[PDB]
Amino acid sequence: TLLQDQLQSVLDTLSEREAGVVRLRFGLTDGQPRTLDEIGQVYGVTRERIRQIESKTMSKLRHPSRSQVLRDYL
Amino acid sequence: EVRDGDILVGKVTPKGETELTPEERLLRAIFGEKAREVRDTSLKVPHGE
Repeated sequence: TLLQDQLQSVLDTLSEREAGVVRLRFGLTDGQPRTLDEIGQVYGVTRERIRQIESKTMSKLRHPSRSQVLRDYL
Repeated sequence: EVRDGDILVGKVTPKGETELTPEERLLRAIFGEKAREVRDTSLKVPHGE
């Protein structure tokens, strides 16, 4: 539960878009993994727009200041 | 020379095929490492020994 709390505290500090992309993507606010076009369908954007913002988000997540509090949480 | 909690014999068994929480599966993508489909159940020393 406190792990999920650290997911909230760390994940709410990033941008407005990437929160919805990761949450609606990975099945976090709902619980179901979705396809590429499903979360781009609500945004009216392309699959590549989702993949570059999400992949660049994956570059943002390997910034180690966030990763320091999360490494032991493995 | 061991202390308590040290690992004696490296023992490992398969898990099967289960599902994960999406949040931990996210973190495994963040740390870029799927582990395996096995179980980490090894022989360790009892305590005060």
